[PDB]
Amino acid sequence: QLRQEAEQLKNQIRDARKACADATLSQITNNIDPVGRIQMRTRRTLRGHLAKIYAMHWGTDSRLLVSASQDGKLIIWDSYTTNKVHAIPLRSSWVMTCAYAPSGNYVACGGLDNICSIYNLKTREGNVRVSRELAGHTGYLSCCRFLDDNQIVTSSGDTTCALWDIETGQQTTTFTGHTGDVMSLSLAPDTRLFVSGACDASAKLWDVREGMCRQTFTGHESDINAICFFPNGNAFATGSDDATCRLFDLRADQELMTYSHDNIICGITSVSFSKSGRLLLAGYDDFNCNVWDALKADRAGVLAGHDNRVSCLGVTDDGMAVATGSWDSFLKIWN
Amino acid sequence: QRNEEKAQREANKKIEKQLQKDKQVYRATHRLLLLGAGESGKSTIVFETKFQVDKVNFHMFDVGGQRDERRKWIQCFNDVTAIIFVVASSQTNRLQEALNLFKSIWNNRWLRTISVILFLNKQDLLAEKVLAIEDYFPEFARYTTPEDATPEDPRVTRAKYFIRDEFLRISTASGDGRHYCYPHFTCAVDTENIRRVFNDCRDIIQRMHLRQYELL
Amino acid sequence: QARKLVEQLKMEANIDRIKVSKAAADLMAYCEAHAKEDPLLTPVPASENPFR
Amino acid sequence: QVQLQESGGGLVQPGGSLRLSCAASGFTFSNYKMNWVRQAPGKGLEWVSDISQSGASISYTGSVKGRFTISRDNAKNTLYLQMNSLKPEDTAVYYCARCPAPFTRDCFDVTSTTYAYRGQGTQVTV
Amino acid sequence: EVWVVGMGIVMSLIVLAIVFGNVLVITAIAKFERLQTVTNYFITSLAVADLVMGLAVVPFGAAHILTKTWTFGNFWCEFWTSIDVLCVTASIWTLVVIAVDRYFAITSPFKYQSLLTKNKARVIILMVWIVSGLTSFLPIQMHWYRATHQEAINCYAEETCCDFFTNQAYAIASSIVSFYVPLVIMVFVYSRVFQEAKRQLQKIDKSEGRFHVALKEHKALKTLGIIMGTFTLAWLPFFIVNIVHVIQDNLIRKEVYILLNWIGYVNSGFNPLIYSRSPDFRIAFQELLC
Ligand SMILES: CC(C)(C)NC[C@H](O)c1ccc(O)c(CO)c1
Repeated sequence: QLRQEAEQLKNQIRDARKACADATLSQITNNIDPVGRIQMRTRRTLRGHLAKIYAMHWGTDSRLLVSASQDGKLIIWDSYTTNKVHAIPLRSSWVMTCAYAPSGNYVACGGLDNICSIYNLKTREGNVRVSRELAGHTGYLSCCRFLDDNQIVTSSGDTTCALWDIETGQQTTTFTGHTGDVMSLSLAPDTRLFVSGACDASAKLWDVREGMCRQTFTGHESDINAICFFPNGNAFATGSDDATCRLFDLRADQELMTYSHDNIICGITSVSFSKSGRLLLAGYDDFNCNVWDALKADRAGVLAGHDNRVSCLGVTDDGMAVATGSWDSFLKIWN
Repeated sequence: QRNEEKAQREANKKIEKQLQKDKQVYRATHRLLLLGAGESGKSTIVFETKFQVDKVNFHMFDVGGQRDERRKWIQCFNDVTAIIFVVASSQTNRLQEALNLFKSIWNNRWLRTISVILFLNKQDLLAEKVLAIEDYFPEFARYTTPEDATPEDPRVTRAKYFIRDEFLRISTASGDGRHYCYPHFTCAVDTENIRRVFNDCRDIIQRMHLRQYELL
Repeated sequence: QARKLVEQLKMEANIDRIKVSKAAADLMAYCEAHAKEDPLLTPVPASENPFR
Repeated sequence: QVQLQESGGGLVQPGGSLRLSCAASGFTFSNYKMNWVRQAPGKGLEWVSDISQSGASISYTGSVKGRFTISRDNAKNTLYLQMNSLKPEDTAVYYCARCPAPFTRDCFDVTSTTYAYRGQGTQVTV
Repeated sequence: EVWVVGMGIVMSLIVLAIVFGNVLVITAIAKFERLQTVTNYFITSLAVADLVMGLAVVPFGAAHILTKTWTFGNFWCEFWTSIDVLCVTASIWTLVVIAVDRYFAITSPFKYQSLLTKNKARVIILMVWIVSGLTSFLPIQMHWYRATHQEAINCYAEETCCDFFTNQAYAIASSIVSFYVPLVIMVFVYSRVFQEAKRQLQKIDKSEGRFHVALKEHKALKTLGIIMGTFTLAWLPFFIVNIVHVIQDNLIRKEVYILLNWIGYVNSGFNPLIYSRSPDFRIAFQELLC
């Protein structure tokens, strides 16, 4: 009768969420100043890649950015003068994640080879070389995020996230219980919790130190492709394969707002927030990115310069730019 | 500060002389999926398998590490030139499970330009599996080969040719000329299987160019 | 595996939640205080903009 | 929270009739293509039939052609499989799967296990 | 009067059909770089060889006809004659390098992406306009075309007329390089490309076919009959009465020689309609307008 009592437990959380549900924020934020139409023009355009670009991560210096494409190249750009600082070749041609270290010294990438590699780029001996590869996953890697210069969390396609250690190559903790390809992850500002969306329409809050699960959010109806995090640490947004972004608050354990329109039939592939958390940038499959307001769902601005898809998107730590990589091998920096 | 910008463009143009050298070796190698298996029916003769026919580099990749669900990693093979779809001809209705995988590759939003090369393997064990199949497909008893010829037995020829026309009903229903299917039969005589992909990938580039020039 | 799902559901049910009005006003006030330091919401002039 | 709850089934005589119904809550029913997947004891999962998101296209496994049929009712969100002329080789657990994405022509459907959008399955035996 | 006012409208409408159709290819190729392919580098070289012909040859040819008096002297007629042969020869030789581009892309498809870079196309465009410059600005400005004896000496540089009296060594050789050698290559090329679309369409209707798929043989011949057809029909009636005008005179009028030279001028108005039928070009045209 373990499944029979689970319906009593699942209906216990459902009616408890109606106890805290008093008014949606669309009725609360009805007395705020709207932002209106914004216009982002393409400032720079980094043209150095030969295949589809699957991930970029902006460095914490707000100057450099790493991008990864599926021809076996990891190019560290310089977003002010469009100069290629480095151009690393990879062992596997199919990569779908990349990450810049918050000290600037390291860079990471993984893909269909089930291996997170680490490349040390601030070396005084020679050129860039692979530091240590992390092979413990039985599925493709989807997202990589550095905690410090010694710890990294990697989500994979074998339903399990994993906190690693760069020294000795061993997994410190592990996170199980998604039942779906974990497609992305994010990180907290204080770096003690992290969320992870997967292919079972369920984002899931975790714990780095304890290695346990805190909460589980279920409001989507298809596979979750991207996730981000609100800058204060109290909420996160989540885009899925059904043209809907939903803002979940992790202190009321339910949704706040749903960002959708009538004439959008594509899916989200990238979600990020601004610096003040007022604009929500979302990349789509019909080649253009929309700029949703976070409080109202007013659909402020549309930026369109791409050709084949929009696969990745990022906002700098000072909020001065937005770079959208795409499947036509061109990064474009918007401002 | 002035010497820092001179050191920046010196490191820039050194990279540009390597990216343009790597571009001409990237556009000279043809990538290939292999969505069958490494079952040595068409695998030991030909993840990275690299061969070379007529001084052309081919890049065949058998993806095996992924577990069951392919709806997220198969869309990273949309810049490929062809998908090789090795499938055994001869329980639990293993043929219809491949008939629905081919129907899903053909109708994807991203693999709707890739042209499948279909290998109908396990051919030498089909003659033993036909003389004892027809209950799984009731239209097999009412079907006859119209005009094709040049195969042993007439019962095993009609049984083999029924499987090939089962795939072409899907391949000729929503193609619109952007991609075709290239069915073949092979069984352990796979010395003439490496050139069979070479002659088929040559026709994929030619029909790609002729349709761009509005000649097909 | 069947009993390993109901054990998780008891941990996610015994938590103290806040009101949605308290959760939204905590979210709305964060975009009110930091709105002056947002280069995308407020289009800053081209002298202090290192892309134009 | 998505839900695919099936009903019907039971122990009948070989040659009778059955009607399974699948009530779906949690998603818009009108814009997904639905499926019926059975699993025989000892065998893996095996696809049976499907239906498009409006009722136009309807396909079957050839081994169940003529006997079975499949219908939708997009106003009450229920998926039906009317079964006639059963057989001792038809005893299986019948799941009610669906497409992973809306407005989508293809589907990458049922696996070894752990497909995210599926029901518990009602036992059907003869 | 019907002959003066009638020619003044129907010939100025030719100018407005060349300078508009060939600008719409330039402002759609160079604008957004989603269709700046190496193949489109050959097409934009055709649309500047047609544009300089459209606003510096045809509108000055209309002023020469209707006034019937060359009012620009001698320092500009020797330049206008040189810019006419330069624009015609480089336009025809651009249609060859598009044809040999289509020949190597289909015959040997495995040595086309790895052999034709974006910077190996700028070499051949410079080789077209130099070969077209070795027959236009060299033999005219340095007077290597003879402008033969006293039937044409007094009508060479006196005043009021500057015709095209060429000798037997220039009117034959510059007609071969401009038209006849491009005609031999463009027939041999498009008779091999037709024998590949006929070979592939037999293999399509052998493996497939009986699934309701010679019906598309009319598709591979309607397009190859208006690429190779309008080039021949517009220019070959001029280069026959140009190579026979130097063999036996007093057979060709002073009106049919001019009129058959304006059938070649409207060939540069059909080139924005023939080589720009791509679906990427079709969206790019209606995006720039409406
Ligand atoms: C006669 C005139 C008005 C100069 N037009 C010349 C005509 O366009 C032309 C073009 C290219 C040629 O090669 C020739 C004869 O060589 C003639």
